[PDB]
Amino acid sequence: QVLRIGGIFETVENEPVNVEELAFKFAVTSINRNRTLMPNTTLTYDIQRINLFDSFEASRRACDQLALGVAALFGPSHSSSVSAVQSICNALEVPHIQTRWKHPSVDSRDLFYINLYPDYAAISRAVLDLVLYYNWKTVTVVYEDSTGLIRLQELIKAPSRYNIKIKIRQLPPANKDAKPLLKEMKKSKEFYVIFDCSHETAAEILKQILFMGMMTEYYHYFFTTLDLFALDLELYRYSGVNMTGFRLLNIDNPHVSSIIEKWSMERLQAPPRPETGLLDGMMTTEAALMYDAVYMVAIASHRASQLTVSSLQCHRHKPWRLGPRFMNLIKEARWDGLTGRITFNKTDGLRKDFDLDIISLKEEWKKIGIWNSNSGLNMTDGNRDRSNN
Amino acid sequence: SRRACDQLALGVAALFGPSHSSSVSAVQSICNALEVPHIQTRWKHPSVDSRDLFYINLYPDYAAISRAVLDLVLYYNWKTVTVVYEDSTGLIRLQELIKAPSRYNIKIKIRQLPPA
Repeated sequence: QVLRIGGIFETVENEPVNVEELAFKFAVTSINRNRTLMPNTTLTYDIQRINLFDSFEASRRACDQLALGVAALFGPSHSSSVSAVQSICNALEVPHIQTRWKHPSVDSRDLFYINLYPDYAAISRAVLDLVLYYNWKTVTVVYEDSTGLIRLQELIKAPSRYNIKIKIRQLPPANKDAKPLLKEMKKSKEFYVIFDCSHETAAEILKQILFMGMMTEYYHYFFTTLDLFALDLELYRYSGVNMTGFRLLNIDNPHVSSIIEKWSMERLQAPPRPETGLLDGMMTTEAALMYDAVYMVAIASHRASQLTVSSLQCHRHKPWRLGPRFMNLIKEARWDGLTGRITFNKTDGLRKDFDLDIISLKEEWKKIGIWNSNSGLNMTDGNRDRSNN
Repeated sequence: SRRACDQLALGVAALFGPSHSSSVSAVQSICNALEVPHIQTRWKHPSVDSRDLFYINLYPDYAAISRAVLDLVLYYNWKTVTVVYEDSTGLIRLQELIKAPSRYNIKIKIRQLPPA
């Protein structure tokens, strides 16, 4: 028997396509090569490409795919379509796997909505722990979007129980708006700043800061971004600069290194792709957790029986029998992937027990400490604490 | 959406409601599928990535009331103030209230309510 798995992606088509489709193809091919997962089952898929927006078209493609029928669905990548997608999936008791953060459903938790990505509020506890460790009572935090404040809730309520004073700054959309705010950073002397922003902007934010020349050893810089390796690495200052951040992509265990360098050999064998400043060839978080979700599906299917195709309508409301069984089998699934060990709590399809490795630049790197949701900020290294003649 | 289909088959000039914005997304999906105006009763989260011209909300803007409250608080000139808000959903109306001490020096305190 073979397995049918469905993926719909809404991305711009005036430019070369998204890369996590490539990652999904590599992962499914990889499991098709290895027979240690299922020697009698080979995973198959039909891939459908659509221009972004027009959620009616997303629903139409969902109807097209439901005409055939699969065990799980990937995408859409925008909040508008996923509302109707989850509505119809819940009506059809079809579990839905998604690979990016969306606004959480606090009205009623969908039991068929399963996401693999570390939570904002967990990151908020993490930044609390790191800032308390560095024992700083004056910090200035700036974001560019309404969602960003949700990643910083506990800091916002931090003065309610601490002596901390907070300076909240906002970035208007477009990258030409930071030029003023940096000048007001000149006017009021500050050294302790947090940029809560997507990794898309951090590259040219660093470029602008180095152009103006504010990064020195006077300043302490920290980003909410979860990967510093992917970011542009021009930081080899002999002027002294303090750079700190998180890391989630495991780089030890030479099997993991082998997997990533297979992907790092595959990207380049295809012609060059023009970028914004991000280095092409080192793994991105979303596609990495896509790679992990593929193996979620694989291990889930390793318990299930042979697939049974069904024909239904997207305007009908008759549930399909193996849906509850598959969502249960997903529910008690636990694995070890690139982001670390993944498991799910018994009240939501939200991800838990995230790994957050603190990394700082000093080789112009070094283990400092880790955080987990099952404990606090675990100080692993006491540091060797060099002093020079 | 089945109710929307029923009314569409029957045939009217516009639709009123529903009260909750959860079903409003589906209702607007069908209405602009064939581009018919729909009238909303109260606040709905704006489409902040794509544009709709069919958005009739007769609810006062968050920006208007926020500027009104900033005007009042600056007019009565208290330099030491606290604000209490229901949740993170609460803070969206008074975003700029915590931003105001950039241009000024109000000592603002921030506290969060429980669901109880």
